[PDB]
Formats: sequence, structure tokens, C-alpha cells
Amino acid sequence: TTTRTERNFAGIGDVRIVYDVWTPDTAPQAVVVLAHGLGEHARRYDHVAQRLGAAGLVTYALDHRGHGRSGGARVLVRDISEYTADFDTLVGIATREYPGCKRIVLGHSMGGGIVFAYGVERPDNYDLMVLSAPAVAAQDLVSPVVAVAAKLLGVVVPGLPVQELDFTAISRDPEVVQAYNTDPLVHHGRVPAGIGRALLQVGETMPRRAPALTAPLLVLHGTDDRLIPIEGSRRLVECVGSADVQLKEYPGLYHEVFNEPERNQVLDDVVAWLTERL
Repeated sequence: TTTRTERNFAGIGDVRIVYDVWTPDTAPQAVVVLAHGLGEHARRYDHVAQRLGAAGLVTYALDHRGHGRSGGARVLVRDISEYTADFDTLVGIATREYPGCKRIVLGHSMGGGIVFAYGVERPDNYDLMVLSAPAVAAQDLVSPVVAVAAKLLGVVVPGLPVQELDFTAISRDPEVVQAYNTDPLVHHGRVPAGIGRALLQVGETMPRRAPALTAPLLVLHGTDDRLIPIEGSRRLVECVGSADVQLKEYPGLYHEVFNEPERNQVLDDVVAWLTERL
């Protein structure tokens, strides 16, 4: 049994950041710091924390600024460092609360871009990294027109919409799409210029930032992901410095491998990979 506690901290700019702490009834084996993606929130991850908790892992999961229960204007960010600062604050909380535990940083989609960016900025500050369909090559996802728009407007007008998103691509389970579409806490609008620029910051410098990743890395990616082409992940595992790196491709899964029908196998793979590296 894994028990959820809700807490908050002051993120950068005094924005109120809400986060969950999931704690199991076994001696802590490691802490997991988890970053969700664009327009969603940490309560879309209840089942991931419960499965991690069954392996004795304590999961910390924040609602990014502008998401979920956290403060700030919805999906507003002006620089990638806003997201990574707040992620770093939560890493510190978990580090002070469970010293002597290994530290796993886990991120999906935009959260995967945030965790990669954090990781190359602080290569020595975590032990294991796990990325679900990481958004590390957004420049391959937007047109040249969208790219210049985001790069020129993302600091002055970070809420300006630049890019539509196909939400039916997040999962091939209709119930998952429907649950996303009816969630009053998720973003149903377009991709804003702010997040676009912030993700472009990550993508443009990924090939030379990545050799600074030394810690072990696991990447998960569905082959039918039409939100983030799997090719991006293949390219990332070639650029990372880490010798212990694997890409697990799941044939036929859509973008959110953790919400797909096969999610229990995906999570079984994650738990196995993590458990044997503690």
C-alpha cells in the first residue's frame, strides 16, 4: 500500500508549487522525482507511483507552474530554467528527507525535456534517469514559421498560441483520451510560445549537452507515437555519454506508454531496470 501526501513549496517567482509524496509501507529503496508533460498534471500518474511504491520506491511528483493545482498562469513559462529550478527544488526536498537513498529522475514528454535539461545541468545530482517519450528535439516537431515565432515571442508574450496539438494521439485507448478531454485541470488549448521556446532551448542544444549525461539512462517510446516520433529517442541514446543506456521501443503503442493498454508491462520493465541498479 502506497500513501499519497500533498505538500507545496515556493517555486521561482513565488509561484505556489503543489506536489504529491507517495510513500510505501516498506523501507525506502530510493526516491523518484517525477515531471509530467505539457498541459497535464501529477495526478495523471497515480498508478505509476503506486507501481513504483510496490517496489519500495518513494515518488515525489509536482504540478509544474501553470498546471494542475499549482499557481501561475496556465501553461505559461518564459525559460526552461523556470521548470528546471522548480524540479531542482523538489529534488532537494527528497534528498534531504531520504538521505542515503539513490535518486531517480523520471519525466514524460515535456517533463522528459525538463529532466534531460536538469540532468545535463547537474550530471552528478541524481543516480538514475528514466525518460518517457522525451521532448528533446522540438525543432523537429514545429515548422520553421512556428520555430521563429516561439523564439521571438516566448519571453515577451509567452501565452501566445503557436501550435495546435492532436490530443487523440496521446493514447490509443479511447478511455484515456476521453479522460484527458474531460479533466477540468488539463490544458485543452494550443501550444503557447513560451513552452515552445523553452522546449526549443532543450532541443537545439541536445546533441552537445547529452555527452555530459553519465548516469544510467532508460528511454521508453511507443513506435506509433505520432506526437513525438520515436526517431528522436533513437538519436538521443546515441548522443548521451552514458555507457548504460537503453531505448525500450514498444511496438504499436502511442505517446503515453504509461497510460496505454500495455502500461503494466511498460512499468514492469521500468521497475526491473531500476531495481537491479539500486
